Amino acid sequence: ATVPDLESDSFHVDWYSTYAELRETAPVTPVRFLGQDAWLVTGYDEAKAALSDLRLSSDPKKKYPGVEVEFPAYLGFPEDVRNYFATNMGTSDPPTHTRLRKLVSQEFTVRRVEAMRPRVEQITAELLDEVGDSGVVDIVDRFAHPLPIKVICELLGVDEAARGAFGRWSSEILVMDPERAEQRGQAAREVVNFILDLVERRRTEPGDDLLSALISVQDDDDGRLSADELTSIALVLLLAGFEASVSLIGIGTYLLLTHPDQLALVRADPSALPNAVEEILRYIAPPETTTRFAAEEVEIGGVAIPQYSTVLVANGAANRDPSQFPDPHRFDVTRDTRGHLSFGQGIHFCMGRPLAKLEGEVALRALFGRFPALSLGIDADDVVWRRSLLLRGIDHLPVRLDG
Ligand code: HEM
Ligand SMILES: Nc1cc2ccccc2c2ccccc12
Ligand SMILES: Nc1cc2ccccc2c2ccccc12
Repeated sequence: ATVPDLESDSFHVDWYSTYAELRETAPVTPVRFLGQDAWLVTGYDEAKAALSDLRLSSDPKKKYPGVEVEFPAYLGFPEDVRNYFATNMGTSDPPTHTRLRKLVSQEFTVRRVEAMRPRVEQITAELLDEVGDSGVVDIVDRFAHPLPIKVICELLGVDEAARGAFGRWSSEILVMDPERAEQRGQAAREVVNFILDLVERRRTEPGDDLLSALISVQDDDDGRLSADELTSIALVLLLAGFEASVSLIGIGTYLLLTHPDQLALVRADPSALPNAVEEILRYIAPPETTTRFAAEEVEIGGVAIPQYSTVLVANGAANRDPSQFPDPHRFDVTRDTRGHLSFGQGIHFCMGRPLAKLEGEVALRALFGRFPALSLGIDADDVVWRRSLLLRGIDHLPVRLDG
């Protein structure tokens, strides 16, 4: 048959329609992406099973005989910077993942996150106070973008002076263009340098932030975090922790604005926002696809995936599986969102889930409440989507504040 290319517009224009078509052809199909053959999983059952089957590694630095592990996400990154991006929990298999996650979960506690709420509401308040009450504004550059950035930067004790710039660095990191590869390798290097310097400043100037906390964590038999592991933990938390949240807010803002029916519900019932945040994740999952490597020949949904293959688990596609989520195309704030694969599934489940939801709820509530007549300042079908299978989102969302 025809091997679909993941670069084609079909996967970037009304893409939830092509997914559903492939999912109906074969839930597990071979594909071409970035110049490598891979397997795309677009079925719910298949995706869940895949995230649970541990023969599929999340480790890109594992060497095997006569083969080269190349996770698409690392398009362009020189080896030394790849290792810096891949020496944490999200890119490690047990037992290392096990000790890495245990040491971090010790400080990255629900307590710490709950003690943040007040500042999160304060930061949220300050931003909206600076927009005014009239005209059109880019809700991304003015709200959805800085809020998450101020939050995680405060969490990791980022020096606000020598802060910023990475915002441009991560923008470039989130798109995998086979030609801008060098620009992608250069951005990645910059990020790694900011972090290396960040921790050293932290190593020298203690504080009671999560990062200084991680620098002093220790355990009986599990041990403590080494330099490389620590610098990598900090990087992933700061990057995957702010960008993914930005998508939550922007997408979430767009969605309600275009589904007045749902906005009214959220607006009347307060207890409806926690669930509204969940349907947002389900409907347009930021982590469009997740990557695994077949360390052994695996069988997914009757299909035998050859050993040493690159498996791309399309979380976003799995969320729209009709046999698991009835009428997957109706954005419904009342729906049962239980079982969606946006925070992951299995052992690599998102550690930051409670901080993510803390932001989603606090942000959206403040926005729609202080601006009861908030409107989308552009044709809905004109909203530009980010061509990223790595992290989907909106980079410019113009809204009118007063009317
Ligand atoms: C809208 C919010 C977010 C979404 C949708 C999200 C999604 C995910 C996904 C899909 C994974 C699993 C990756 C895989 O299976 O390969 C994951 C892992 C992780 N997330 Fe998030 N995440 C979000 C926010 C955060 C935040 C705010 C932080 C931290 C500040 C964070 C930290 C982590 C960490 C440490 C992991 C790796 C855990 C592991 O692999 O054991 N996430 N997240
Ligand atoms: N929070 C996240 C952490 C990750 C850690 C390792 C690899 C991917 C992700 C990831 C991928 C898409 C969305 C969010 C995340
Ligand atoms: N921790 C992450 C590392 C990455 C490294 C290279 C490319 C993308 C990501 C990425 C993309 C989305 C979320 C997290 C990450």
